[PDB]
Amino acid sequence: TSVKPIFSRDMNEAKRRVRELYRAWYREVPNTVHLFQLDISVKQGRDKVREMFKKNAHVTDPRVVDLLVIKGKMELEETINVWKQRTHVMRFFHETEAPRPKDFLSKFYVGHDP
Amino acid sequence: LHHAVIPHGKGGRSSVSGIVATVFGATGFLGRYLVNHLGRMGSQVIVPYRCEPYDTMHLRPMGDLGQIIFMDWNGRDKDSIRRAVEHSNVVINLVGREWETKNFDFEDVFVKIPQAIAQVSKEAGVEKFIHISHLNADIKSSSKYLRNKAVGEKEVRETFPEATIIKPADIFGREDRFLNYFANITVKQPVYIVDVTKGIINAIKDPDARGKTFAFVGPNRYLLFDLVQYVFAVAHWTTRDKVERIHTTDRTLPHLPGLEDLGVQATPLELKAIEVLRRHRTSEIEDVQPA
Amino acid sequence: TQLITVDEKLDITTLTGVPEEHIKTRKARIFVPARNNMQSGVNNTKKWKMEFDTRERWENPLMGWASTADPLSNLVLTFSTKEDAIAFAEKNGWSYDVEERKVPKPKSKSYGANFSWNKRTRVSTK
Amino acid sequence: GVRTSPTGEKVTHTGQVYDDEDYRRVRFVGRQKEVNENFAIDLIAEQPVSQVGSRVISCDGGGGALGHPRVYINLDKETKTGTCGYCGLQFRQQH
Amino acid sequence: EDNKQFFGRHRWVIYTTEMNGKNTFWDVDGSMVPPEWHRWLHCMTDDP
Amino acid sequence: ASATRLIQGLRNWASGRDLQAKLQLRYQEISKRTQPPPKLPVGPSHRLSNNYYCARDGRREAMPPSIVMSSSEKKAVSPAPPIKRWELSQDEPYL
Amino acid sequence: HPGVLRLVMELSGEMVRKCDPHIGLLHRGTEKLIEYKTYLQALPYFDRLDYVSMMCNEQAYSLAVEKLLNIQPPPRAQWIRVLFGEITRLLNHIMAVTTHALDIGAMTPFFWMFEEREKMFEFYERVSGARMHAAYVRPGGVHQDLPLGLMDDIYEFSKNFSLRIDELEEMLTNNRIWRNRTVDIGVVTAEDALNYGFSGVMLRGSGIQWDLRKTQPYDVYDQVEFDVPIGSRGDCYDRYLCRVEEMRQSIRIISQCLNKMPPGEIKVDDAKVSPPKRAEMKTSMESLIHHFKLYTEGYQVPPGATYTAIEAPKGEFGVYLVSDGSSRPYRCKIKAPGFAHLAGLDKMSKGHMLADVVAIIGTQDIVFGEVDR
Amino acid sequence: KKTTGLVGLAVCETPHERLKILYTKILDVLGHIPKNAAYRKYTEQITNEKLSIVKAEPDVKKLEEQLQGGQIEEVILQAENELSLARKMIQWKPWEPLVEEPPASQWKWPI
Amino acid sequence: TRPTVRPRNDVAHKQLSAFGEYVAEILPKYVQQVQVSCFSELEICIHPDGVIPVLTFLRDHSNAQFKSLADLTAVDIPTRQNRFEIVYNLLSLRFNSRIRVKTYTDELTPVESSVSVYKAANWYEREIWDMFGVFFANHPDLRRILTDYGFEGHPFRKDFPLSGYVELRYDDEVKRVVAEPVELAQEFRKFDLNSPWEAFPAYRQPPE
Amino acid sequence: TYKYVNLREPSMDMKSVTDRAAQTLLWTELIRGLGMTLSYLFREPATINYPFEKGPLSPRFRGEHALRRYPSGEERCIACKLCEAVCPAQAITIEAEPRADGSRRTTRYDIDMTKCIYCGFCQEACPVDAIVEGPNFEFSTETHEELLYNKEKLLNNGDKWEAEIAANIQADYLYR
Ligand SMILES: NC(=O)C1=CN([C@@H]2O[C@H](COP(=O)(O)OP(=O)(O)OC[C@H]3O[C@@H](n4cnc5c(N)ncnc54)[C@H](OP(=O)(O)O)[C@@H]3O)[C@@H](O)[C@H]2O)C=CC1
Ligand code: SF4
Ligand code: SF4
Ligand SMILES: [Zn+2]
Repeated sequence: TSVKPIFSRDMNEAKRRVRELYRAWYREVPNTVHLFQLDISVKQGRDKVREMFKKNAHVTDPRVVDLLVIKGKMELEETINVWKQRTHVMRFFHETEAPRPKDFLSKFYVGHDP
Repeated sequence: LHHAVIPHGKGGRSSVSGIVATVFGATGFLGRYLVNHLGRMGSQVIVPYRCEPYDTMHLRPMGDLGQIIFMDWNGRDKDSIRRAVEHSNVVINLVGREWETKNFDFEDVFVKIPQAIAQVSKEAGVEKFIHISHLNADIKSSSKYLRNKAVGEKEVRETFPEATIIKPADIFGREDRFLNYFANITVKQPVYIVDVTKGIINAIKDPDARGKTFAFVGPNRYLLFDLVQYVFAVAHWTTRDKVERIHTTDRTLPHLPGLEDLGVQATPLELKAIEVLRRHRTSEIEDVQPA
Repeated sequence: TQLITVDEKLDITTLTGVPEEHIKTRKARIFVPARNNMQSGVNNTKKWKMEFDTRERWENPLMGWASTADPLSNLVLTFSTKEDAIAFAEKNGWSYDVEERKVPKPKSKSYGANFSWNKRTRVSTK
Repeated sequence: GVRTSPTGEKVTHTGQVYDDEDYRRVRFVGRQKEVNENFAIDLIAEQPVSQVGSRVISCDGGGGALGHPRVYINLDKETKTGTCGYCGLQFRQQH
Repeated sequence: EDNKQFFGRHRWVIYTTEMNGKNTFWDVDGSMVPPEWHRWLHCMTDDP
Repeated sequence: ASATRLIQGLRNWASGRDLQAKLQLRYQEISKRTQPPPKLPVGPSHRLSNNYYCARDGRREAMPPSIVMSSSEKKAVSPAPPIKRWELSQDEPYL
Repeated sequence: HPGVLRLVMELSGEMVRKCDPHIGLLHRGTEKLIEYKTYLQALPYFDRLDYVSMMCNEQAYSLAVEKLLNIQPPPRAQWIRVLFGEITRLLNHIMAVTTHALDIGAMTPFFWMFEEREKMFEFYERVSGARMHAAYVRPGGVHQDLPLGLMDDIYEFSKNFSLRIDELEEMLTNNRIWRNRTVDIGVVTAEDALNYGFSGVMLRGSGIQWDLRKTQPYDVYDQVEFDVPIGSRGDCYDRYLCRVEEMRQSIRIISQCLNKMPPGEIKVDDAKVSPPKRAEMKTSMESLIHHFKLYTEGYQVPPGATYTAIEAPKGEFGVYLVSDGSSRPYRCKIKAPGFAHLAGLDKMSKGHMLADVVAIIGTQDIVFGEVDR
Repeated sequence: KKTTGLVGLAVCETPHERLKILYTKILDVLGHIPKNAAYRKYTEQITNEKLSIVKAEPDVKKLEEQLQGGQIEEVILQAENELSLARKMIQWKPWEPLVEEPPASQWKWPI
Repeated sequence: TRPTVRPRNDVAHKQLSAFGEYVAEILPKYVQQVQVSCFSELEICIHPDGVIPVLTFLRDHSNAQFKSLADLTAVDIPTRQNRFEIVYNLLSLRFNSRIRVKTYTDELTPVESSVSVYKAANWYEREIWDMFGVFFANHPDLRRILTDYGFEGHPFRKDFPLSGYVELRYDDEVKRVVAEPVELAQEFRKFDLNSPWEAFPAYRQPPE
Repeated sequence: TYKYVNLREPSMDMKSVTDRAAQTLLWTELIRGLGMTLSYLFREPATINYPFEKGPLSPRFRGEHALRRYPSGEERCIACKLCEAVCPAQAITIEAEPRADGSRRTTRYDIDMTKCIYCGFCQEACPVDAIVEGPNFEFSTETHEELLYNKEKLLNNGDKWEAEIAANIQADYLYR
């Protein structure tokens, strides 16, 4: 069996496209966070961006990484335009605690959380 | 004990937490944000308002469907207070105005009100009676406000002595008094509102921290004039009794713990001032840090 | 036409976007639903259904409703085999429990054999 | 037609009334627990027990194609007399 | 009930004052009416 | 009605479709309610003595769809014969 | 407010470059909610996806289920369904005209014809009782037939409304300024009208002859006689005038439908599809069992896919049903003429200015209930 | 004739030679395709029968009422579209045998 | 069998049967099934390669016009290795006949910009991509229609529940609209109305 | 049959062109529209005073969600759960204990007036005609607490009138 590939041939062009996409999100953050007038340092925004790239690092397929390139590309386009408002850009973060540490005992006090 | 005081599941928005808070006043600033943290906890706020229905309307959908409840009260009677605290778990006392009126002044509110409500709360069987006070409110001179709150501390220690006396610093938030006083025109440590109210809700839901009075500390503690420099660097009712209150006393009290002993992380002035200082037109972050 | 791929495991679990608590915390269960034994009708057999484990249900303190913090606690997926059940369950990336299709016992019972001469198979009433 | 709780307020037709260790009393502050003032259990023994001289009789609910559908009930006992499950009203046979 | 104007202006209630300790000379409500006249007034029947 | 003759002439003059006749403020055209009680007809059922349900076996006629495939000639027909071009309607054509 | 939509236009000024109609604002999850519900319990979803066609969507869903389920409904059911279909067509065209007017300015004809629309809501009140969402068309013929003292009232309405629509054409319709506002804009090449998926009143306006009522009579439409108007240019003036003469033909269809009405039967006589009537329910046994488990369990539907459509006054309102052999529809999907018309917005407004763009949105009956699916 | 009904379709004045040169180019471009498929047979049959209907008919109205798929110039448009598919169907190999089957447990419905 | 039963008309069944046999002969390459249902609409089940030659043929060819495009949904079923179904729907303006072109796909195999051959398919393609995630290759412009922007998860899938995972409200701490894990007030009491005994014996699948 | 619009040109007769030019230069048909709207000025207005004249209805209007009872009898509901089984928005919540005297009954019968879409599927489905849509539409509730009905609210709502629903069921035991 075989698969029609989407964009890439192996993991290498996938890594190249995601690299370039991360460059694009890097040049996307400061101008837009001035334009929408949020409350977050450029360091914090960029570091949670590269945290989001750290979230999906273990993916071992060219197809899924190409599809994430499509995802990040669409999200980057509709944030570089002025469509996605202050609500959604702040919705990328978590300003609703959710402080829950991964202590077994702290999850045991207020329970049924295995 | 009886059921439904046990919590269930997660917290907030029909995720039932286990406390029932009878909150006094709260139509102003700090009680409103504390109601917001209790609705974020998903609790039952019993609030008496003595006002027009419109202001409690604008704070109304903060809590969930029917978890809030509104009722009348006054600073003179007692039957309305007892009807308020019929079935209460805990109660917090936050009432007090920075200016004198015709019928009510600084005296007999801080001298009358916590006596009577602490009396009927001690009668009706509450726990964790949390009374607020200003930071460094003593019998020091030129401050009727500070000496009345100090007498109030003495009275809350007097009747129902197992009460949590708290003393937060000069708060700044979204609707600050003195910052907006600066918008229309000696170290000092101000502390942001969510640090204070997170400390309050953590001290009300983390028992063994009860009966011992607590104090809040601003994590800068520098000069008033450098703060005026910073706020006008970022920003491009005037009775001088207030200005004696903000010039008079600014010190630490190490006789009792603070923030990091409670389970609450501080936030400095600069980031929150970037948050609240809008209104440039229709950044010069100095922070000289005096001690 | 004989292009790229090599047979690896599938990684749709990064594509669904649900958070990690519901990625890894819950466990599926794959089974044919048992015949609703107050009836005896076997049409409700013959489909390999997927369900999830459960969590709490508390009283709504205002009306006495069953309220819960469980988005995925109203799932069932109807299948026709077991291999595709396991393939989809790991394709979306979660652990799982597989059970048995316990068929009925093959019997051969008859009227005259219920009406024998010496044997104890004797209904004594009809 | 209500009883009185140990709290003092109105109980319902179902004995669901609160305690002093509750707080939905404190959500009933200033607004009425609207109780039914006409209980149905009390309004069954008030009815005249019809004593039909037949054996197995019908019940409708008083009106053709209104009320419940028909039900045909037996009247053979003489100590646990007839009762329709729908009509909720008694029956005997009295020659 | 008039028999001169058009439909929907056949019938009208005129409310009175002080009917449940209320002083309702002003601010009349909907459903101050008893139910039989509520049947009459919506023209669910042509009969009083 | 309830209007004088001068404004009656104005309502007839300013738009010449005779407002006095058909004016959408109906006075006694409104039907009397409380109709005498009707009966209702039943069509091809409730006729006894024959009416087998397997005769009018409507639902179970769901045959599975008939398939052609997995994997000299007077042909190349369309799915239907060509649709006839329409007609100029005689009730005021154009033109 | 100038429906409710996001419009993102890009322009050289008092003019254009290109725009993006962003919709999704009124998204409700209707297909998913139908994927968990049964047939009867989700018929109101079809009644209120579009909300103007309060009976035509009912008729389309019911013919989808009847087409799947091998049931030919009785004649009096068909005639009552056709009568209410033409009435709802009348209400839909009159809303399209009046909200086009209230969009353009033009205050008073809106209120004249909303007096008319209040009267027809009153007829729906007498028939079902609901103000607007008279669901009322159960799959398998129309339940709860029309009561005594109605048809002559519809007859009186028909006379008075023919007068009022003549008066509406007196008001609008060859006015100097309305012609001056909208003739020049919105031309649609008929070949591009076929390929861009324009359907309904667009095919009326641009050229080619098409009408589902004349081509595939899915009901007793074949036994009534009318003539559909066609537009001569792509100018939405022609489109408007085509809507008006379709209203006048709707009056003709209602006239013949009151002429030739049979007093046959309300519903089907198949208790395994429709519930029994209440008398036989409360008397006999099988009627009660069919009632009870018909409302709970839901009648089984044989598996298979089907597609159907009617000429809703927007256009080819289509529904695609997918049914596992079950009591639930497995998946349904909607072909929305409003969605397809909204797709071709750039090609209606590539060389014209923004006020006329709003006039182009208004000249096609968008509601953004049906445009969402 | 005067100003036909469809908007974008301007009128024609030369039906005859236009349809003749279009159908001769149809037969040539189909002449590129071998008779290895039956596609050549079907398209050749329908095109030559249509053209031979046209040839021995000189009229206009009888040419419309006889030749189906009316009215007039829509036939010309549709023929130009068929020549477009003829050019596009030198390529794409419709006559070749099948691409590989599915896993074949599929197309029975009731899952 | 005559009254209150939707009658068949097998002349149309035979005509569409002959047309389906015609289609299977003239395009031998990509045909697996040409089925005719008893209510007489054509269904053609298609390998996902020659979809663009099929559409460029069946838009044209002067024996079957089919200019009219309608619904497209890739109706999601599990249990198959190819989960999703692109269901094109077509009607001829000249002929009054409805065909359905159903090609299969799985969660990663695309189609190849069918918008260039049917201009109506643009927001249809963007819709199916947004609601399901079925990527459509070489399409000019893909964006998100009929979802929120910050929302993700491709909600028409079966794995997505009836409710969601995010839920909005207005908090007064930072004075804005924020999201939360969804917290119901009622259960959505799910019913199992799958009562046995086989109301349709015509469709009995065989066991092992 | 097709009866299409606008296949006609303004003919170039001199009287035709001077009448169209008089329409242009003298605004004539505009003034005809003025005369039309003045003809609707002098009409009698088709309004109704609301708080003294309520609008017309039908006997088959769908209203209030009351529970009924028997003629001087028990609760006509049985807790047979059909109304939840067909309630599309699932606003019906039923929990059914049997009472003391052996007969089957309820505990809790709740409607969410927030959720109810007012179809009367429960009206078409209640096997004894207990829950019946009322006549009137006047809730106008200041709170989101009050719009969750309980059994005693529904029974008091049924106590607030019967003779209305008596006339409606007498008008609708024949069709439905
Ligand atoms: N520097 C400071 O002033 C600081 C003060 N605090 C404390 O915060 C608490 C809340 O104050 P804040 O949020 O700033 O704003 P407010 O002054 O508005 O809050 C006080 C509340 O009590 C009510 N109240 C005041 N006087 C009376 C009276 N005589 N009778 C009845 N009710 C009365 C107020 O008015 P109404 O009833 O009309 O709603 C209001 O609801 C105060 O108790 C204050 O001591 C905390 C930190 C710093
Ligand atoms: S359908 Fe009627 S009798 Fe049955 S539970 Fe509902 S209200 Fe009660
Ligand atoms: S009217 Fe409809 S939504 Fe309301 S309770 Fe009855 S069935 Fe449910
Ligand atoms: Zn009975």
